[PDB]
Amino acid sequence: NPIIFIIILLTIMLGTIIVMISSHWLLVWIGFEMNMLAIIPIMMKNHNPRATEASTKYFLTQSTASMLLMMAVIINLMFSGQWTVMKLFNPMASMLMTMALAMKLGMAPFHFWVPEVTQGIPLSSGLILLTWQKLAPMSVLYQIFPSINLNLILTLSVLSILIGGWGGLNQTQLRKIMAYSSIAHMGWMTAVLPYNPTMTLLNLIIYIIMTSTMFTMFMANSTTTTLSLSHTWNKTPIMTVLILATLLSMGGLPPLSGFMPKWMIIQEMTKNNSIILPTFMAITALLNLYFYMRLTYSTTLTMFPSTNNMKMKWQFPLMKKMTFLPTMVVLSTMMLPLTPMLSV
Amino acid sequence: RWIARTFFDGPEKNYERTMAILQIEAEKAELRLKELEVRRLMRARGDGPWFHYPTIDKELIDHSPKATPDN
Amino acid sequence: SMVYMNIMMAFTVSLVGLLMYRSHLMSSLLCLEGMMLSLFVMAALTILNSHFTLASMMPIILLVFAACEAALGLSLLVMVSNTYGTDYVQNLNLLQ
Amino acid sequence: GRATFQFLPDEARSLPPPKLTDPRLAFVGFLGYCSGLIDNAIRRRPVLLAGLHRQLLYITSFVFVGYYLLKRQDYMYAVRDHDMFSYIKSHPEDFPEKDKKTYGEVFEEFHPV
Amino acid sequence: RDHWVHVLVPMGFVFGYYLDRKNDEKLTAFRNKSLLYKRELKPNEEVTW
Amino acid sequence: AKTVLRQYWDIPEGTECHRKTYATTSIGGAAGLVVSAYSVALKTPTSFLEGVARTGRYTFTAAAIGAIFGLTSCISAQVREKPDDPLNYLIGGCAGGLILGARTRSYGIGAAACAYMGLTAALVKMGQLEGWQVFAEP
Amino acid sequence: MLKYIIPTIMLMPLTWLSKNNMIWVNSTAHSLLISFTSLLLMNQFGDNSLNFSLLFFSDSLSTPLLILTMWLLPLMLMASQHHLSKENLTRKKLFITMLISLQLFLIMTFTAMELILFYILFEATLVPTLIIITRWGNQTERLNAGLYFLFYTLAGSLPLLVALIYIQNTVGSLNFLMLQYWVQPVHNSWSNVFMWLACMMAFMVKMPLYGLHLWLPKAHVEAPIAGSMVLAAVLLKLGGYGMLRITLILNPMTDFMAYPFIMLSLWGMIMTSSICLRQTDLKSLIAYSSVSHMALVIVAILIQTPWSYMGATALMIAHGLTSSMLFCLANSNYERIHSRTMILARGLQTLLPLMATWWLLASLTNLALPPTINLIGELFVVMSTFSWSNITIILMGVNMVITALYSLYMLIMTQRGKYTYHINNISPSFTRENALMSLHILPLLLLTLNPKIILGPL
Amino acid sequence: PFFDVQKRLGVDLDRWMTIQSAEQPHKIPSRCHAFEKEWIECAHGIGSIRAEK
Amino acid sequence: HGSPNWLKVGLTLGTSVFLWIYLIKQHNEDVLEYKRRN
Repeated sequence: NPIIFIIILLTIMLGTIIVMISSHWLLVWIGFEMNMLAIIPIMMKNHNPRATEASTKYFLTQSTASMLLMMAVIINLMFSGQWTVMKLFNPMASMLMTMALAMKLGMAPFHFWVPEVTQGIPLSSGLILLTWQKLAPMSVLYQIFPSINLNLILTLSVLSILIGGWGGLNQTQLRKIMAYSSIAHMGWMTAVLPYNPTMTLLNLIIYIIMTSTMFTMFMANSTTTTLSLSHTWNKTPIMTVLILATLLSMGGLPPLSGFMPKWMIIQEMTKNNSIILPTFMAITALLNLYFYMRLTYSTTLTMFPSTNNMKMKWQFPLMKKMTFLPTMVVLSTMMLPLTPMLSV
Repeated sequence: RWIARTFFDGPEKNYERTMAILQIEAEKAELRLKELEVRRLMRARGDGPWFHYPTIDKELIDHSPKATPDN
Repeated sequence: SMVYMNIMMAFTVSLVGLLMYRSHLMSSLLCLEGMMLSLFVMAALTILNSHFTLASMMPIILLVFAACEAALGLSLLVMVSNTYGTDYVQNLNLLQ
Repeated sequence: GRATFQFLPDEARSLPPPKLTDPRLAFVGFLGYCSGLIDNAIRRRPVLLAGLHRQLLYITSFVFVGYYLLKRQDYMYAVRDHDMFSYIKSHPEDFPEKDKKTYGEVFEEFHPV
Repeated sequence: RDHWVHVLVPMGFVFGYYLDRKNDEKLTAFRNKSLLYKRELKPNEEVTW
Repeated sequence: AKTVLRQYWDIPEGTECHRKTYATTSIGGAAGLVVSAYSVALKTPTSFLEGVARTGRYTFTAAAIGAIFGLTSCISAQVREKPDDPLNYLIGGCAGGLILGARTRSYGIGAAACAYMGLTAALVKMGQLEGWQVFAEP
Repeated sequence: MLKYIIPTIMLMPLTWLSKNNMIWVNSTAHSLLISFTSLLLMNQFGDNSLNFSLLFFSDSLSTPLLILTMWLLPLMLMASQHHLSKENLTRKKLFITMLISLQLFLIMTFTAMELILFYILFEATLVPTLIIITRWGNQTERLNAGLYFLFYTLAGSLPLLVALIYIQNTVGSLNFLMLQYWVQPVHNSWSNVFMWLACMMAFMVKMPLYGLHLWLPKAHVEAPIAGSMVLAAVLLKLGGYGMLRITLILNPMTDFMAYPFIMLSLWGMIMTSSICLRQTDLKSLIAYSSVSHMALVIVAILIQTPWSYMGATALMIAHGLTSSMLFCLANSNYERIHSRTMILARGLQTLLPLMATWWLLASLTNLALPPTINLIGELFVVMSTFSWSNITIILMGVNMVITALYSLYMLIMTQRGKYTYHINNISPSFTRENALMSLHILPLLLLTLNPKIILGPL
Repeated sequence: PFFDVQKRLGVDLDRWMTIQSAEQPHKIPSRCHAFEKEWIECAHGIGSIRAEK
Repeated sequence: HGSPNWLKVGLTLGTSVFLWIYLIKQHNEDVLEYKRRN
């Protein structure tokens, strides 16, 4: 078990390398085919039947998310037959390209693909592995880019933040609260992509870091919202300020660095005179903070820490590269004169 | 009489600083009116390498007399 | 040609309401491997007549992963029926 | 934009460079000075001016990284401006030589109150 | 010790004021103006830059 | 399709109120069809005459509001002074919303029906007037 | 500011670095030393303009405005020590640092040199003020008022980024207000109306209107410990001066649609004064007064043409000292009676005769005694809008008549008999209660000696 | 995104199973072999945005 | 007393000065490289 637990973990990133390093439609077929075969035993380890009744819902979704891709691949074999990763030379194929590929980056359609998976998994350790599946198909879209029907890609993005802004008003499961708002940032970096595909990854990098800090701060004891009442006066009061340092940043306020892509997202989006569409998104992003307020009101205000059981013992977790993470996640908004020069 | 020359100056520093930092502007607000001239309106020419997209590499073609004369 | 039109309707046995529904859940996964051979042949039409001679490995290496993907999800339905005895996709407890 | 898979090419030798003692290289690592204090503050140090080896090498991390990061950043605007001027220099019809007139021709609106 | 918590902190003012002349000494663009402010022949418009 | 909207802004211009709303009820007649699709698949299994969905009559609401959506224009765009104006096209928003006020009764739902539906109507002919584009390109 | 933010950021590694209860006497001691440095390098001459150093400071040339920003931090620490001393020392010092951090963004603000640095500093607040409402406030219904403290200012301010970058990519660059010499006119369209609309409406979120102002008697009603950040919230409301920066240029000629901002701020002016003569709260009593003659300044600006910029320069600081002083009166008489309801305070004027003088002169700044800094600017608002038309004196004059009752409605409540109660409320107005009550009129009438510095360009 | 490791270090992952006329192990051509050899020659230095025009 | 592990304490302090030495040896080279080239 502990030898191959690295080996299974090793081949996941081996999959997404082959997605990035190829000029061939059949290798990128294989690429996130073997990824979908490498995620399954991570879901299992304690062999609980709820984990099995979550992975199989995860399974046959991504099976079709594989198998629909190849149906697009044989069309531009019948249409000019070249296999370089380029324009698809058929709008009937590019339609079949994107809205199959959008399953693995789950949009406003394919609703319960995200929450029903992430809720019900006992492994709340991670399950940060669902950032890799946010990383691999974005590394195809940078190359599909100059042949899209241009209306389908923006329609899924306007709907993306519309449902994600609504989902967590009806929630206590902080996994589902973090399952939602993963639709939110995946609407923005699609909505840039017709206008300068560079600086899309700027939204991608900031989203990785502010989700990496979130579950590592959730790996103290908390899995339920009212369980985040009983740690300030029980586990550690130092965690209570630090969790307020991130939930307010990821809402996007300008003195923190969570606002930083949405600062730059308009400088690109206008100057190409699309005005009514960024205004509808930024006003929707107001609702992205009322998840966090009404959640930060619970942990930072000492809301009745009952159940007398005092932790006089020390803590030994594995906070691996943890304390160096919210130093570019708060105070980096002055520290990006050109993030669009090293990445772009 | 002994307040100015003990502390600060008049029209020898706060003038010609206005003439100084308003020459950092005409090379800033005018080069920002060249990006819109060039990036948004490049457009169908694609001369300057900003809209340069890869097509194919002709190095990997072959030229041998392959064994069918009419191909 | 008409040999491309059929088979192209034969690809539309991947009807999604008959791909995860209803119960006797093996009938769902049935047409998944049944969605294979509608792509093995349809590729092998165009590769064969237009004499490519190099992409012959492509439908062969297709069927390598086609059973290998099909090998995984069949195992999990045993693990469904390990604690239950029947598949019955109307089984639902873990909600969203 | 040619000669891909490079961190920074060998065409980047005409850089000043973006040297030390800028406030950014000061700032890159200034947060790292605050960062290692938090590493004490998580695991109940409780000292907050702790052992120097944990109090250091956060400083050594960002400072060498930040200087090695700024070298391509000034290069990237330079190569962005390196491409722009020739396309400005070419196509004289796409860059009109406008005539400047003084404030004797302009009859503006005119709207007083 | 010698109370660095005390008046050493307002001593940072001239530490800021010593840095406060570095911006002006690189703003040495124009001497030739017509607001007298002329820099005609004198060592008076040259000084205090 | 975009042939329907191409047949909307070109010919009538307030006039020809016989075929004005005949081109304008089709969008309203097609709009309830989309929500009827989810009302049988997301809402649970209905009676033995599917589609037999939960409240029903969604097309029966949608085709009526889309009928009066062009009708209140081509009446008022004919009778006031004969342009299409933001003040002129405002009137179609209020009473067209109150079918959703008449059905599913008022005082909490129909009271906002004239409220929100009117302001979003007047921006449309304002939108084509100043040269605005939602989905532009360089 | 060459080195003004530079000494005050060094005050921050001094709170938790220090000893025990010495932290109050140390923090006040350093703080007043910066106040001379503010006075010294500023107040220079002076003829269009003092571009200060570079791209981060234009020296607040036309309106000084910055002296008032720096009184308050060595003024509230003596006020907040009334009811704060019950917690851990590390938790109390955090409450000290966040208020000091509030000043540093506002030190760079009000000068700001630009517009793209303006908005990030225009939104750099609301982070420390919100935390003060959450922790160490008063009784419940805090959290909704914290949400109403958001979701208005952030709701209106977001189209400024829609507006400003639309200007930056169109005509030049908004880094320099002084490179705004070429300004194209703006005609009446259906696109340009919204261009002026987003340019203005965000500034109505902070200085209120008859609309959208329900949040303002929440933060002042449900408020921190004893008027602690409430004094800072006075400068937070008056600090929406940036309309003076922007609409002086950048579509000036759109006055055809000025009228519904003239009218709504005018009938709402006379109304919200009388909306509090039947109010039952002290901290709400000054709050609705702070709406009315703060809504006076808006018609002084949208109406252009100076003899209106003269008084409007002075009317920002008019209640800015006065309502700050009234909150100091309301922060007192609460450590002794632990409910803020005004009706329970019958039988005063006899137990505290020393502060009874301070009730008199404070409310004598609303009647305002025409040789002061209050009725020297309100006469110029008369001098402007009477040239507009002859009707405008009517609704504006009754505002000078309603607050005549509305101020003396509070003074007479102190005079009653036999007090029925109060074996507590013994304390005969200790040193902290009256020395902090000073230093408000003491610069105010001092500025009435030679009121030359309180004047715009103008 | 497309890092292109095979450009710097000079091995091909595949790059051969790409077009209709690359390798042909015993020099046996395809049916439309004669038009690949022309259509590649048209747009090689073209940056694909004017190639469709 | 004092109880470190006596292995890693000093490796951190020596690697830094090595990276301090590798810093300016890259820097004072490249400072001379701009003049030697341009």
